[PDB]
Amino acid sequence: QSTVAWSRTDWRQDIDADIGTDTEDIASMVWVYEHYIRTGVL
Amino acid sequence: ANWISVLSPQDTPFVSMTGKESINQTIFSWQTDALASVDGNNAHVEGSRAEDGEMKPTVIKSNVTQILRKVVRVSRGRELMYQLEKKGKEIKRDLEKILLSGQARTDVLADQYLTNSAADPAVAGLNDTHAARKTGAFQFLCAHGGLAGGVVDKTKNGPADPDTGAVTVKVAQNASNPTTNIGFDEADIFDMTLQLYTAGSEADIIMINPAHAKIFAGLQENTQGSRKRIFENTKQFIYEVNSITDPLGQSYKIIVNRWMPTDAVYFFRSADWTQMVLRAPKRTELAKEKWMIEMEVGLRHRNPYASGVLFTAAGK
Amino acid sequence: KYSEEVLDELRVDLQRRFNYAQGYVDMAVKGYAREAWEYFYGNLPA
Repeated sequence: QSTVAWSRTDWRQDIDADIGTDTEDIASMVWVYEHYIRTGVL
Repeated sequence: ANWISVLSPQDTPFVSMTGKESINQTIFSWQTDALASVDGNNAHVEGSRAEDGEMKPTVIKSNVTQILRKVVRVSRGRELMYQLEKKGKEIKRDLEKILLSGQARTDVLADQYLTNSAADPAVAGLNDTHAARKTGAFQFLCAHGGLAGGVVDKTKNGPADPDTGAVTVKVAQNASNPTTNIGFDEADIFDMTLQLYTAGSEADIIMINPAHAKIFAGLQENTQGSRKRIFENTKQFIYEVNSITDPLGQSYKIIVNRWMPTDAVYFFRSADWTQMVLRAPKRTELAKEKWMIEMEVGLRHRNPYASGVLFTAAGK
Repeated sequence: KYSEEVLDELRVDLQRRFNYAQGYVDMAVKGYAREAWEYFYGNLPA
């Protein structure tokens, strides 16, 4: 859905494709999850 | 709902573990056979009187590259890009399945690849003499000992290298069962490690079909009572093995790949294998509304007696 | 001290990247730009 809505904002881009970056290359972009949470984990 | 579900099994460890290297010809070649033997005694009586040396120079090995089409035919919204990516994944899976098969390169040329004089003289003017380029597979380059026409024979061990006696391709012999169960012996991979150490491969990776991991899993246990797990108030039941060390001190990391033939196991190594490519995947169309892909690729192997293969069956 | 193997790997990576970039950019931009230029002079409607 996060990719569908984006690739449908236009009809040119496809975020889930390979622009040419090698997977082992350190600069290879990867999806990370950032979160802000109010909770007593303690 | 505005999405689709796709399993997309895309392990592909081998392709990322072997890298790649571009070439400038549909047929590449390297040359490496071995070092000279030991000959044992080399005493002398103060005189050479040689015979022009016993160099016996290296042998020249080559391989061929094949073609993959995976045509696209249009007669989800824009289904074009979807089917294109799907076919791309499918061709990648097909490559991973082929490069690990037992194919053997077959073409009109066997050892005189050049034949610049002839080179199929009856080709121009009619252009319909098209033969089928078939590349060399994994089991073919790993010091094989035969081939059933176009496939490597899975019941014949390989020859020995003159440098040091080593048989890097052997027919497994599970001496534990009376030839009923199709599984690795407890000491059949260690024999491969011994042979590789004698030949000096330095491999440290082993690909395996999930239809055989149960063997290594149970290997950590036994019935005689000399090997058993323990759990000291532990809320875990780890049942897995991902590392082996033969008595020779050679480590070996295990990895699983579903695209291998069930009746075989492979001993890979990063640098010893390289993926040669000539034509990159291009989205295009034929001559003067379809789409298509065309990927020219070939397989290269540094030295046959480096990597190892082992067939699983019962002798008969 | 640049190795030739490094340069070959770089050539391969760059070739595949250019292939992907072309395969994308073509249908992303040029397929529309050609017909837009044709409409510029009114040559597309036959």
